[PDB]
Amino acid sequence: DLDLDLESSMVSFFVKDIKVELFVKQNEIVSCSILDDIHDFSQNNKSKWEIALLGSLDDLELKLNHSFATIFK
Amino acid sequence: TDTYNSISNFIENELTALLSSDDYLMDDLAGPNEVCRLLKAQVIEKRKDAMSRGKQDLLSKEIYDNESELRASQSQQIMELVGDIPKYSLGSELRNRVEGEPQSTSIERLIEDVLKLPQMDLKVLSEYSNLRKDLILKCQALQIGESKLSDILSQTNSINSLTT
Amino acid sequence: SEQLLHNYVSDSLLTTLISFQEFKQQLQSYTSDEQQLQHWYELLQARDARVTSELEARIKQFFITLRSRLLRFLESEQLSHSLSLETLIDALYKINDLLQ
Repeated sequence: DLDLDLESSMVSFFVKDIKVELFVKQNEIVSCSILDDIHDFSQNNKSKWEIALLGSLDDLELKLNHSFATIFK
Repeated sequence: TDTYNSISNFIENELTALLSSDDYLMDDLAGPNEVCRLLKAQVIEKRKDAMSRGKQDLLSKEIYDNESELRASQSQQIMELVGDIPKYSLGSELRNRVEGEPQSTSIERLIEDVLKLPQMDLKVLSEYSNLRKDLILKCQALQIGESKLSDILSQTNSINSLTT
Repeated sequence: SEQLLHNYVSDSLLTTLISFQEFKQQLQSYTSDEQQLQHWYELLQARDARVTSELEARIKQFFITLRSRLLRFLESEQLSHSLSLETLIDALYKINDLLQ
């Protein structure tokens, strides 16, 4: 479940169990964050995922499947 | 810190009470009865208005004033000294790094952040100067990367339309 | 500063405002032996001198302690409001990694 304002700029939703929030100025995603602490996580892995998630809005669907399928393999 | 409690202990009991008790005890030990038990009946009559609490509270006040000018002067001599220029003239993401836990990393900040970073014992000077050089060079490489990728995407659309 | 405390303790001492004359006239009604009363007065000079030098010792020690604690608090404030270059360089390394 996700929350949207009248302009759909702020958003926050759970992919599997972690809070990920996005800020979009326009169609391109300009910011990423991960707001959950699973007790197996390293800070290096945090940076390499948000940077990847940065990009357009249309490739978010393919990237969410690609990035979050490697974690549970 | 409340230095007033410590100073009040020093001038209330450590200084005045000690001298009063020592005077009484030692002059009593000097003996016989009459000489010491009378010679102190005229010390009250001529040291009066010197142990009133209000004016020795003022004594702490004027020692506080002396503290005021000495503290003013040595306050300056320590606080014109600045090691590195203060917080108000630096990048926001730079606080996000130095204080840690940024929770959000992007490219837009860091691009303009390194653009507006000013160049400045030769150890850190040289390494910081060349590292700032390297990073501004890297970000301008990134934006020319936008140039290349955008051109390639448009041309790919052209060639794909022809071939399809 | 220190001289203020010197003046205050000298005012609150016993060795100047108590003179030999009034001492003699106040004692003479009970004991009339001049020599041992002179001895007792001489004892009353020495104790005042020792206690006042001791008072100067305390005031010097307390002044040094005040300088120390005050300077350390002001230094802590300055360090809190000051920036370090090495932490900045460490951050620049991470920025380089992200850009790479």
